[PDB]
Amino acid sequence: SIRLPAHLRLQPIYWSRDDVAQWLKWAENEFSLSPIDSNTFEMNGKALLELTKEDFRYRSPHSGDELYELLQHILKEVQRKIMEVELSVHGVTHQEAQTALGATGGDVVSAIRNLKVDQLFHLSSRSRADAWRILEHYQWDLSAASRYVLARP
Ligand SMILES: [K+]
Ligand SMILES: [K+]
Ligand SMILES: [K+]
Repeated sequence: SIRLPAHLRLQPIYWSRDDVAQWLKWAENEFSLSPIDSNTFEMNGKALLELTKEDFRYRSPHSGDELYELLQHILKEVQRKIMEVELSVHGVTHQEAQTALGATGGDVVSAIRNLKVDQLFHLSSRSRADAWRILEHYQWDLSAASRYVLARP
């Protein structure tokens, strides 16, 4: 897992102007890239994600290729995590999965557990800690947890 800064934990599409610049500085220092000028790539995430490798190489001819590849690795990891959330919580939309990941700082395990607890919380009509405790006892089997709750409506 790419050790992105918590400041840049958000998905690239959600990056702001200041965020993209933070990613450039984090990238040039973490991977010893050639110094990249903030004046270049002065844009938000949506624009950065619309730059081809040629475009990248236009802004920075000595680091554009590496920066483009790093953006691809980040994007592939995001899509993998979203898929992981979807495999464990059937019915979650692509948007609900990325929202749940945003709410746990990109931690897939935590996002899955939050989504499962949110489903059970409505049945339990009790505390979040109560829903969380029940689910964890049943090893996050929502159907087993639900049956336990349903016997004690
Ligand atoms: K791009
Ligand atoms: K219990
Ligand atoms: K009860």
